[PDB]
Amino acid sequence: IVQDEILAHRLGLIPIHADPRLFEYRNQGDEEGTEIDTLQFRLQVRCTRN
Amino acid sequence: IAQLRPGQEIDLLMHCVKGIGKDHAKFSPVATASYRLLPDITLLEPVEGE
Amino acid sequence: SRWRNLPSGPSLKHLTDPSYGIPREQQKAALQELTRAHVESFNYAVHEGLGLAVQAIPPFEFAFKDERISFTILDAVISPPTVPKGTICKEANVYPAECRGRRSTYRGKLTADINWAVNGISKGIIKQFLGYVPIMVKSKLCNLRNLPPQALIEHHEEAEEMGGYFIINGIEKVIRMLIMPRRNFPIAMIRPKWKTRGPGYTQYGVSMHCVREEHSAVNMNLHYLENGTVMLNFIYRKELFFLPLGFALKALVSFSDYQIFQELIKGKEDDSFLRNSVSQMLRIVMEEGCSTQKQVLNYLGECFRVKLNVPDWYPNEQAAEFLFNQCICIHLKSNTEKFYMLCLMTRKLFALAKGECMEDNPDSLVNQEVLTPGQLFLMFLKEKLEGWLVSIKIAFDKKAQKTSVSMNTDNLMRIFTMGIDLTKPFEYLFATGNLRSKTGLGLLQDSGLCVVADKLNFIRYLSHFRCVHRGADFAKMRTTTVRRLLPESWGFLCPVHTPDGEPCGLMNHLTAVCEVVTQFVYTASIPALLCNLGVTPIDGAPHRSYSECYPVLLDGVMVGWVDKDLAPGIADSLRHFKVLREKRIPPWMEVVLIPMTGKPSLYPGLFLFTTPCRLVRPVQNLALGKEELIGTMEQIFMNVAIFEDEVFAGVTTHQELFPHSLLSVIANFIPFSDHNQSPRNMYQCQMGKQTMGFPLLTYQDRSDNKLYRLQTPQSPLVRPSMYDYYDMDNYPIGTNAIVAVISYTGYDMEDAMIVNKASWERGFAHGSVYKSEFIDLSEKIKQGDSSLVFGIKPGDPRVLQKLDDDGLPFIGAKLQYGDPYYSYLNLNTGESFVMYYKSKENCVVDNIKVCSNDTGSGKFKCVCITMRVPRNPTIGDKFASRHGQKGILSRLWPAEDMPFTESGMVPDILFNPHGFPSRMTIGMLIESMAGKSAALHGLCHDATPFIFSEENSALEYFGEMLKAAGYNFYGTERLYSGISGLELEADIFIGVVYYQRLRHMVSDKFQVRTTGARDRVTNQPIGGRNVQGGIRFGEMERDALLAHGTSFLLHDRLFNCSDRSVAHVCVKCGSLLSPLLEKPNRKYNCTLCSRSDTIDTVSVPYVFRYFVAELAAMNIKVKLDVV
Amino acid sequence: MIIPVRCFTCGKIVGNKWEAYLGLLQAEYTEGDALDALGLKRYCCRRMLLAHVDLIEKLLNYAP
Amino acid sequence: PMIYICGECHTENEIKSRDPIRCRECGYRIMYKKRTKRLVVFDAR
DNA sequence: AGGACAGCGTGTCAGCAATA
RNA sequence: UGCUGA
Ligand SMILES: [Zn+2]
Ligand SMILES: [Zn+2]
Ligand SMILES: [Zn+2]
Repeated sequence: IVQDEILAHRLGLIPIHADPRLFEYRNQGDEEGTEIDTLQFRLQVRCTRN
Repeated sequence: IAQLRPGQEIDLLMHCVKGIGKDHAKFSPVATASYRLLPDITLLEPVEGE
Repeated sequence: SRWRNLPSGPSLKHLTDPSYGIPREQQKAALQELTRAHVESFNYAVHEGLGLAVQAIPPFEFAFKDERISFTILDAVISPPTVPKGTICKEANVYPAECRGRRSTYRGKLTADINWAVNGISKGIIKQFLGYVPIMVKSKLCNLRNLPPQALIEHHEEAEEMGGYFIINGIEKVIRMLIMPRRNFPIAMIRPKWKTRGPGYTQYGVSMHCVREEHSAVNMNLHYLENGTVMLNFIYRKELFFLPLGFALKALVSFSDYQIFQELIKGKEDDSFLRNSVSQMLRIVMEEGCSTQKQVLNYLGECFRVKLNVPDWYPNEQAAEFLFNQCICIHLKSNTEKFYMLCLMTRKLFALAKGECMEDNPDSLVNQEVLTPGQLFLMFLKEKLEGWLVSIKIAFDKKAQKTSVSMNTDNLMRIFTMGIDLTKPFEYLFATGNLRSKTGLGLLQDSGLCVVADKLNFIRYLSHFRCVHRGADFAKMRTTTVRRLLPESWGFLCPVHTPDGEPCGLMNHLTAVCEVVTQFVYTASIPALLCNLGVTPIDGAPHRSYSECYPVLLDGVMVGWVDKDLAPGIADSLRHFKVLREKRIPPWMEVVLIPMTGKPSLYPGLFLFTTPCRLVRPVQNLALGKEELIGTMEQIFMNVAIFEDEVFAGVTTHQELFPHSLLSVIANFIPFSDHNQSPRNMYQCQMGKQTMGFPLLTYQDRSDNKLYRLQTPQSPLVRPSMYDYYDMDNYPIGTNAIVAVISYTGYDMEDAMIVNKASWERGFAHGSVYKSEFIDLSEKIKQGDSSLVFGIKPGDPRVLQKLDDDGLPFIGAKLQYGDPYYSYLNLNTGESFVMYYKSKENCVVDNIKVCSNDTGSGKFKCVCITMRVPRNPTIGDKFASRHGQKGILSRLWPAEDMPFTESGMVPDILFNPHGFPSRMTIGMLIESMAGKSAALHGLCHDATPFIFSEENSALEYFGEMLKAAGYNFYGTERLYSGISGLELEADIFIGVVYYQRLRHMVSDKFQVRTTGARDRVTNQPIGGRNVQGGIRFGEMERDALLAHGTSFLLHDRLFNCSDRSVAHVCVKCGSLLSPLLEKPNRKYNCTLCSRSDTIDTVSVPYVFRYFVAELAAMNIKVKLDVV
Repeated sequence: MIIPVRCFTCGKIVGNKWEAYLGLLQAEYTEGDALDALGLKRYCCRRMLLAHVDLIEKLLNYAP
Repeated sequence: PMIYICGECHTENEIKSRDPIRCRECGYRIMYKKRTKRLVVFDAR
C-alpha cells in the first residue's frame, strides 16, 4: 500500500550505524559506487497467511 | 517501514552515501544540539513567612 | 433526541484503540442523517409518488380512421439496476462500484403497462418498456441498500457512505435543494412591474404556487386592477392567459351571485368600494351573456379551446373543465374548495390594496420552501410519460388511419414504435443540468439544477447535500437584496457558510440541526379534529362577525374561521398534540397564528402546514421539555432562549438545543470562531473545501479526473466537539505545526509564510495527485473495422521497452513527456500507433483498468490509466490556518538559521505578526496556546464556540494550563537567533497550530509563451496554458504603456509580437484587395486597373486585412491612401 | 497514513515508539504518562505521536 | 503471459487481441493489469 | 406642439472541465 | 454552462 516514492523517502530517514569517517564522498556522477564510498542493504519481505 | 497483507511483497536495494546535514536533514547526526546561557537568580531581599 | 449522545468535549483515545481498523457492525447514523433529505425524497418519488403521478395522466383518447381509441397507463415500475438482458452471467445485480471503474450510468428499468381500448368494450393490456431512469445510491431501488459496513467493504464502497447522489457517466451528480416560493399558500406581493401586464393593472397581487402530490406545480397570480376588479393570470405551457375573476368563480361553483358576493365581502361587510367592485366583477363581465354555470363553462371553453389543444369531439363545457383541472389550484380535488381558496386569495388582495396588510417579502425564508431531488425527478417523469403517450399516438394517427380491426395485430409493434423515447431525454437533465420542458415545471429556473459532487475533501462533499441555492438567475442582478442575511434564517441557514465571491448570499447552507421534511401523512382526521377544538366549518354560523374571526387554512384547504378568542387556545392545543405525538398531528405540523391588531401587520389567520418540503429545526419546548420541531414561519411568533438563565417566566416559550445550533456543519469545525472577525470565519468555510487532505479510502476503484491526497494527516489537538460526533478523523485534512509569531526573515511579510527546510525534508505536508485518464478508443475511428485494440506489432523500435506487449505502460513505470503511452493496432490493416505522453510533468503509472461493454462482450477498446504525480510543498504553494489566514510559501529557511528556543526546539512555521492587527483573528492566538497545552499534557481541548465567557476567559484557562506545565502564562518562550547566536531582546509567542494545505499550486498556475499556435482568423497567439498559450494584453493596458510616452515599446510589443504582416496595395487606387500574383516572373498586377508597377508593400496587421475582408462582405469599400 | 519515522521539527526518531505507545495505552496509562515513559520530552515530539491517525489500518482492508 | 486480476474474483486472466474482455469464473468487465518484477530507481529525497 | 414611448446601452482580471 | 484564483 505504501507508494514507491514514499517508501524511498521513509527509507532515507532511517539512521545507519556505519561510522562516516571510514568512508568518502561519491564523486559527482558516480552512480555505481565502490567499497570506498557506498554501503548496500536489501529488504525482501512477503506476507503469507500462517 | 510498512504494513503488508497476504500476497503483498516488498523487494528493493538501498544505497547509502556520505553527506552533511546541510544539503538534506537525513544526513544530520543529532536530534538537537542547542545551548542556553546559564540563568542567574538573586534575592535582593530575604523572603520569608509563607 | 437524535442530538443526544453528542460528545461533551472531544477525545483522542479513539485513535490508539485496540479496535481502530475493525469495520463496525452498523453505519455511523449522524453522517447518514446528512443526505437523508436527498434519499427519503427519492424513495417516495420512485415508489409511492410514481403511482400517484401515473394516476393523474388523463387517458389519451384520439381519432384513428373513423375510430376513437383510449390509452391509459395503469402502473409504472422502476426496477433496481441489473445486467442488461440475460446475455451476461453469474450476477444479475449491478453495484455502483462499477460504472465508476467503467464510465456508465447506474440506471434502472422503467416499464409501464398501458391499456388500449376501442370505445371501451374491446381492450387488451400490453406491458411496454418505457426506458431507463437513473438511480440514487442508497435509495431502495439500489443494490447497496441494507448492507452493513463490513459487507459494504467487499463491494468497493466507503463503509461510511451515504449516497444521496446519482452516477451519470461515473460523475456523481448531486442535485441540490433549490429555493421555491412556497406551496399551497397565498403570498401577497407588491411588484411594480405588474402594471405593465395590461391597461389598468396595479402593482398589487397575491401569487400562489400550487403543488399536487409532488408531481405537478403551477403558478397562478390574482392581480388588482384600478377599477376595484381582480384578474387571474394562469400559465399553460409557458403562455400567460388572463381571465377576469367571476368567469372563474361562476364556473367553479353553481351558486347564486348573492352567496358568492357574500363570500368575497366576508370580513369587510361595511366597506362600500368593495361591495361595489364585487358587483362589477359578477355583472360587468358575466351578466354579459352567461348566467348559468354551463354557459360560463361553454364561453370559457370556446375562447381557450384553441390553445388548450383539447380533443375536437369534446364539448366546450368539457374543455373548460380541462383548464380548471390543469391550470388553476392543482392541489385541490373539489371545485367547491378551489372556489373558497380563490376567494381567500382575493379577500387578501383587497386588504393589500387598501393598505390593511403588509406585503410578504418573497426573499424571507418565512415565505420559502425547498425543491428536493424527488420533486424534480417525479415532475420530469410524469411530464415525459405524458409526452410518450402523445408521441406514440402521433405515430398512430400518422401511419395509416386504416381499419384498426386487423390492426390490433400490430398494436404492440405500434406502441414500441414510440416507446424508444423515454431514455436519453432523462440523462440530459442529469448530465447537463438544464431543463428542456414544454412547461418549466413551475420552477422559474432551467439550468444548474444538478451539479458535479467532487470529493476533493470530505468537507467539500458533505456540503453539497446541505447547500440551498436561492436561484441561478439572481447571479445577474443590479440590486443586492436577496443577499441580505435576514434575521428570519436563524437556525435554518448558517450566517458564515456562504461562498465569498459572485455566489455570496445566493448559495447558503443549512445549520447542523435544521432538516427538510420528507414524510407524507394522511391528514384527513385533522379537519374533523379542528372542528372539535372550536373551528366552525366554511359553511356557516361563525358565531361572530367574520372580522373578529381568524381564517383557518390547512394545506391550501380553508377549514374556516376559528373564533378570535378561541384561536390562541386552539393553537396551543395543536402544538401540545404535535409535541406529545397525540391525535394524528404529524410531529412536524407548523401551527401558525398570525395575530390581528388594527395595524397593517401580516394578514391575520391560523395556518397549519404539513407539506413535505418545508425546513424544520429542533428546539427544547419549555413547559413540556419534549423537543419540539419549529418551522421558518412558526419561529417568528415565539421566544427561544439560547443559554439558560436567559429563560424567563412569561417570555421564553421555547429554548434552543445547543448554543452553536445556529452554525453550519463546516462552521462548527472552525476552532474558537467567536474570537475571530466574521469575514474571516466565512473565509474559513471556503478554504476548508479547497484543502489537500485524505479524500477517501478506496483507491484503485474510483477513476476520477483529479484526486489530491495528503500523505500523513493528523488530527487537530484543539478541535470542536462536533468534529468528534461526525467522525472527521476517518478523513483528516491537515497537520499540526509548531508556529512562532516572529518577524525574523524579511521573506514572511505581507501574507507570505516561512517553512523550516528540515521539517519539509522530514515529510511535512507531502502530497500527491491522481490523474485518471479514460482512454476509450472508439475515437480515432467511426463504425468501420476495429482500429481499436491495445497492442504492439512485434519489434516496433518506437515501443522497444516502454510498453508491455498490450500497448499499455507497465504498472509502476515512470512517465515523462515524449514517452510512449499506448499503442493501438488496426486489426485489418495491421498498423500500430504509439500515441506519446505529452504532459510536461513526471508521474508513475499506478493502475490500469480494462473495461468491457456492459454485456461482457467488449473488445479491448476502453481502458483507464491512473498516473501518480508527487506534489510536495514547493515555493508558491498556498497554506492556511483554520481561521482564514491564507499565505503562500515564500522561503524554506535552513534548519540551522531558524531561531531556536531555550528548550532546544525550533519552529517549522514562521508567521509574520502583522496579519493580526487588521484581520483580528484572535482565535489563532488562542489555538496556539490550546495546542501547546494539549501537546504538553497529552490532552485534547475543545474549541467549541460560545463555551468560554468574559468571566471564564479562554486566555485565562489556557495560560493556567501552560503555567501548570512550567511554561509561562502568556504563551511566550524566549528564543535565540540562529544566525547571530544571541538571545533576542523580545520573548516570542510560539505554539502548535493546525495547518491545511490548499489545492492551488504554482505548478498548476504558471505560463510562459514565446511563439506557438497562431489563431488562423487573426494570426495572433492562441491562448490557454495547455498549448504555448499567450497572455491577452488588453485595452486597459495599452493606455498605461502610452501614458509613459513609450510609443516604441507599445509599437514593438503589439506589432512585432502579435500580427505584423507585409501586405501589398494598389498605390494608385488604394485597395488592399486589388494586387494580384501571376501563376508561376511573379510580378504583382492590379485587377481593377491593369497596372503592374503601381503595386508596393505596406506594413499592416492581419486583423487589419481581416477587417478589410469583413467590410467587403457587405459591399462597403475601404479605400486607403498609400504614401 | 503510517507513523512518521523522524519528528519533523527536531529530527528525533519516533517511528519505533508507535507499538510501544499503543501497548502502554492498553495497559492503563494516560497519554501524558505514556508519552513520558517513551522519552518524548519536548512537545514537538509529543504532538507527533499524540495526534497520529493510523490510516494504514483502514487502507489495509480492501481486497488485494 | 500478460496477467490481469479480476475486479472482485481476483482470478488471473490472460487476454490478447481479438478476444472479449470478460473474466473467467465470473463475468465482470473490469480487470487490473498486474505488477511484474522490473527494476525502477527512486531517490530518497 | 403637450406628450407616449420603444430603444439602445455598457458591466476588472486570468485558469480548468467540457462540450456546442 | 457549473467551478475556481487575484
Ligand atoms: Zn487599381
Ligand atoms: Zn521533536
Ligand atoms: Zn473473476
